[PDB]
Amino acid sequence: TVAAYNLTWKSTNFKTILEWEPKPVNQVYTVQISTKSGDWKSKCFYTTDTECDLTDEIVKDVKQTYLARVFSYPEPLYENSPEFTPYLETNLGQPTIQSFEQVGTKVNVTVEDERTLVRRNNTFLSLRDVFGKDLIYTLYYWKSGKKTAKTNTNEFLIDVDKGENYCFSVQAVIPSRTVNRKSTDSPVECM
Amino acid sequence: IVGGKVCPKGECPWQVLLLVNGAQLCGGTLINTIWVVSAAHCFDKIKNWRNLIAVLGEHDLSEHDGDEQSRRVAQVIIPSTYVPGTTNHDIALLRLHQPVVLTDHVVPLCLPERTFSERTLAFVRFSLVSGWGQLLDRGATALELMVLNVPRLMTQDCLQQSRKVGDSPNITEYMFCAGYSDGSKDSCKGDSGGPHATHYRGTWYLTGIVSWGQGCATVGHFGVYTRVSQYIEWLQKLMRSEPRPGVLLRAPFP
Amino acid sequence: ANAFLEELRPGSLERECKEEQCSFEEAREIFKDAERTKLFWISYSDGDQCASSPCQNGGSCKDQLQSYICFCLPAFEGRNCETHKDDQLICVNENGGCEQYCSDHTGTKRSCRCHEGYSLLADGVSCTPTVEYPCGKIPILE
Ligand SMILES: CCCS(=O)(=O)N[C@@H](C(=O)N[C@@H](CCSC)C(=O)NCc1ccc(C(=N)N)cc1)[C@H](C)O
Ligand SMILES: *[C@@H]1O[C@H](CO)[C@@H](O)[C@H](O)[C@H]1O
Ligand SMILES: *[C@@H]1O[C@@H](C)[C@@H](O)[C@@H](O)[C@@H]1O
Ligand SMILES: [Ca+2]
Ligand SMILES: [Ca+2]
Ligand SMILES: [Ca+2]
Ligand SMILES: [Ca+2]
Ligand SMILES: [Ca+2]
Ligand SMILES: [Ca+2]
Ligand SMILES: [Ca+2]
Ligand SMILES: [Ca+2]
Ligand SMILES: [Ca+2]
Repeated sequence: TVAAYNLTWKSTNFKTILEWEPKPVNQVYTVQISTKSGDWKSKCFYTTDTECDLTDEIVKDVKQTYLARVFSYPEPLYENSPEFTPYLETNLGQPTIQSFEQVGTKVNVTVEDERTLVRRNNTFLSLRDVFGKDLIYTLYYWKSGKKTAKTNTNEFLIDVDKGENYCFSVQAVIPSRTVNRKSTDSPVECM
Repeated sequence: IVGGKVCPKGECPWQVLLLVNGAQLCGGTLINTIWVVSAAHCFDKIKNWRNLIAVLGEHDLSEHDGDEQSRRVAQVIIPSTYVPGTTNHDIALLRLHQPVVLTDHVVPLCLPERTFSERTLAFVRFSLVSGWGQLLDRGATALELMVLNVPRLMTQDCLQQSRKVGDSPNITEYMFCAGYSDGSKDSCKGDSGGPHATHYRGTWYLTGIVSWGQGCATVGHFGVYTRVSQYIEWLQKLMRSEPRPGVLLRAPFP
Repeated sequence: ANAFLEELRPGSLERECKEEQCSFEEAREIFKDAERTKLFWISYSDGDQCASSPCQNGGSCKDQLQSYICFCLPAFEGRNCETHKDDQLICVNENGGCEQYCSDHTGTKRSCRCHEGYSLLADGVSCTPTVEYPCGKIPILE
């Protein structure tokens, strides 16, 4: 048998999947995940895939730091994964502009508060529910010269020259972050 | 024990105190009213085999009370593969001359089935190690029973996290590391033979025996305990066996 | 798209990319600028990865750039919600929910057991003491 390698974390909006190599040949795998002081919990028992969904385990506390390891079967051979702190590292999904109404010389741009995989009281918490004040939205717009706006909520109230048309784009952003601080630019919408 | 705390009288009821010629020798673990599990190296320099005593329900070596029960050790069974002075197969099964009385202060630790211990208990992060051993590396021993909660490590991690010491003992499949490498908490010499008890869903089980390690709470090193799971069958067979003439007995392993 | 003579008409996002599929060139004729055109094209042309209906067992698909995310129902998990949480009643999985011992069984379900001095309750997973001082229990705390 061969120990797994290149263990990587694929997480977006808390949908966290651990991947590795190589493509199993006469060997199956079993993953274990835990917090530094917690017990080890097994997942994806004797799977032949080179991935394992750990979303249900990590959403129990997104601010914890998890370690996972992939066991190999023909103590068993294994390989540890990088530590993973959901709250600090999960990528922000692509935003979606929910709408924008004009009011004379101003335009209110609303950013749809997308949902995450974090279950809470039989429901899915939004991006806002989880990050609260740590999440802001930035706006990249132009008179259909660049322009930008920022908001600590899900809406932008900006000034616009009456008559001319505008195009918008937004990015979810967690300023405090060091890595993965911004999501990809949302699709463009024009008034 | 280094970096631990006093085990409140009665909360470490399976702890055994082993004496030789009336002197403190090692720790042990009661697993039933007649048998005690300890470490084989605790007997490397024994000469008066008829002078081994096991004390149950102990707590404070400076004050006697009615919870103490003494029993002559009628037999010390060590694996045939064990070599005095070396680390492998550091286990011993002791038969008491007369059963001890189970009470609120004297209770046996459960000996688990092999697979249960391997597939479940082995992944329970924390476990308790205890004894009247040294409180500091090279320091003096404890008057009151001490206990410490230590985290378990798979050998690959232990090796990777332990700084290579010139020609140090291999951590075999009959061992496992547990403790901290920051030099603050670990068991020690005087705790040898003592239990490494794991708590699982309301019941405590025997998963290890204090065996060896680089000094006591040495930076870059972990404590090493005998992996009891590898001896379940060996122990059960002996406990159903007839007593032998002499005290010392070497039983084949496997 | 381009029909006979329509190109004589000025650009129109609605008429060309909204009410129709528009090539990169047509998009470029509406936005003009290079970056503006690109910022629009990455999403517009990305396609909907959720079109395959990948999220199984009643899951919900959320489209993303060249990928997706499945939101599963409580009793499911996995990238596509393919994993049945109720189909993991094996010993290695949390000791099969057994309080003490667990024994796997090919075909049938796993069976739980107990250590001497205890007995399996009618629930099939719990163990209770059959003696005054069972092993692994601390009297002054019970
Ligand atoms: C006290 C440390 C002595 S030492 O020289 O640093 N380490 C040796 C040792 O443990 N020897 C054994 C005896 C021969 S091998 C079974 C021993 O002392 N065992 C007692 C013991 C118990 C616990 C710990 C610990 N957790 N640090 C250390 C030693 C080993 C074999 O190198
Ligand atoms: C639906 O489309 C996505 C595109 O990535 C593919 O990954 C799925 O397998 C398919 O069902
Ligand atoms: C999308 O989310 C999943 C979990 C289910 O609740 C679906 O009914 C919903 O549309
Ligand atoms: Ca005393
Ligand atoms: Ca057209
Ligand atoms: Ca056209
Ligand atoms: Ca229209
Ligand atoms: Ca048309
Ligand atoms: Ca053109
Ligand atoms: Ca055109
Ligand atoms: Ca054209
Ligand atoms: Ca897409």
